[PDB]
Amino acid sequence: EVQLVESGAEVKKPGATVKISCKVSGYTFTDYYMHWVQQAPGKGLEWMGLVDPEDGETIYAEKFQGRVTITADTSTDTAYMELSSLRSEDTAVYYCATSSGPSRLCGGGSCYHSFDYWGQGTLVTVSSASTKGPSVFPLAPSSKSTSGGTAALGCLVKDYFPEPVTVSWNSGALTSGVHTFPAVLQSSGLYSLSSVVTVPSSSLGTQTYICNVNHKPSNTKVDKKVE
Amino acid sequence: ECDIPIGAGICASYQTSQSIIAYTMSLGAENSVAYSN
Amino acid sequence: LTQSPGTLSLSPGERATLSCRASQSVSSSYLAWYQQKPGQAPRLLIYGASSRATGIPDRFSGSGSGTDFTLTISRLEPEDFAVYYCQQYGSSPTWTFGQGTKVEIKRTVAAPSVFIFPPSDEQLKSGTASVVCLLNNFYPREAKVQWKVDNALQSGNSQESVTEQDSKDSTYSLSSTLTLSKADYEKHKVYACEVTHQG
Repeated sequence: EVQLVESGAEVKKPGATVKISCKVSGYTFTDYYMHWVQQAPGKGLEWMGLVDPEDGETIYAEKFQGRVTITADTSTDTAYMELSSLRSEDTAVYYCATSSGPSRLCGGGSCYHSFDYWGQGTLVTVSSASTKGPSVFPLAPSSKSTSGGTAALGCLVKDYFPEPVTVSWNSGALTSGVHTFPAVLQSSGLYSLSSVVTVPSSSLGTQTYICNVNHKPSNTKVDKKVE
Repeated sequence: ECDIPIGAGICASYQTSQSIIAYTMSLGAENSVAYSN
Repeated sequence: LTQSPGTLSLSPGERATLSCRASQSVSSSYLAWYQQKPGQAPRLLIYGASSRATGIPDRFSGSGSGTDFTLTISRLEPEDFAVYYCQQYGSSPTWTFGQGTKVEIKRTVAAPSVFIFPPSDEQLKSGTASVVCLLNNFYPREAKVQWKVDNALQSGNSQESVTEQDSKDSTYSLSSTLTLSKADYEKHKVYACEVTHQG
C-alpha cells in the first residue's frame, strides 16, 4: 500500500560527499515527515534527521549535524539526504522512513510518530580501495587431499572491491551440501569470503568440484577446480 | 507468604516480566520434628 | 536506551519477555517495538507502549510504567528469530532506538564438527598462504578457535575469524582464516587448529 523507494548503492573514498534518494508512492507526500536512519553491519538502528516536504524545515541528531543535510522535492515526490566529509565508519545502510501517519494508512489511525514505513535501505561503502576482481584458491583438508577429506572441499575468495561477489558450484548444477561463510572486509581495504561442498566424491556430481565465482563490478569470471 | 490479603486463604502479590499473581497463602515451611522416645 | 537481555534464546512455544529501560530523558506513551530479519528494513510491532500495529499477531504484548517497560512474546515461532528493537521519543526533538536484542531462540544443542586446511599450490605460487579452520553443526555459538604450528600462531596480526552463520541444520557454523606469507609455509613443518565449545 505505502511505498518508499530509494536509490541504488554507492561506493566512495574518505573525505568525499554522497547523495541518497527516497521516492514516495501510495500516499500524499506533503502530509508526512520523512526521516533518515543509519545502520552499520551488525550494529543497531540510528536516527540521523528528518524533513517536512510541505515547506523544507528539517531536524537532525546533533551527532550527525553538519556532516548530514536533508532536502525534499514535491515535483518528483522525493526526499533526499546528503552525507559530506565521509569516513570508513560511514560504511553502512542508510534507510529512509516515515515516522508518520496523518492517517496511519493500512496500519492504524493515531501515529505516535513511531516509524511506521521504511525504504529498502541504500548501502554506502567507504574505503581507500578501488575496483578490483577476486583471487580464488582451492581448499582440501589435511596434508594433501584425501578420500574422506573430499567431504569438505572449498575455496577462499580474496581481495575484491567493491561488492558484490557471487558464487555457485559445478557450473550452477551442484547445490547439495553447498555452504558459504560470511564475507569480511580485509585491512587491505578489499573484501574476502570462503565456501565449501560438505559432501564426498561418492557420486559423479562430486568426483570433482568447481568454485564458479563472478565479481559484478569488475565483470571478472573464475571457474576454479578443487582436488 | 501472604503479601496482599484477598480472603478465604487467597493472597495476591507483584512477582515473576513481573505480574500480579494470586495464590493460596503458605502458613510456613513444613517440619516433621525428629521425635523418638 | 537500555534493552535486555542482550540476546533472548528460550524455546519456541513458551512465553519470553524483552525489557526496554531509560533515564527520565523520555516520555511514557511514545515507546514502540520493531522486528528486523537479516538485511531487511525494520517492521513496526508495537506502538503507544502497548498497542499492536494492524496485521501483527495477538500473541505479542507490550506493557510498562515510568521508565521500566517490556514486550512479552508468547507462543513463540521460528519466524520470531530476528533482532528486536525498542525505540522511544526523546520528549520533543529526537528519536532514540534500543540495542537490538537478538531473539536467538532455542534450535538444538551440539558441539562442532571440524575440518583443517593447509596452504595450496595456486595460493603459494601466487606468493601467498592462508590456512583455514572450519566449524559447523553446533549450537549455541559457544565457539573458541586457536591456531598452532604446532605450538602457537594465534598471536599473528593477520589471523581472522568471521561472525557465525545459522543454517537449515538448526545449528551455527563459522570459519577462521590465518593469512600468511609463502615463506611461512616454507618455515613451519606442520599447521594445526584447536577448538573449545559448550563452555
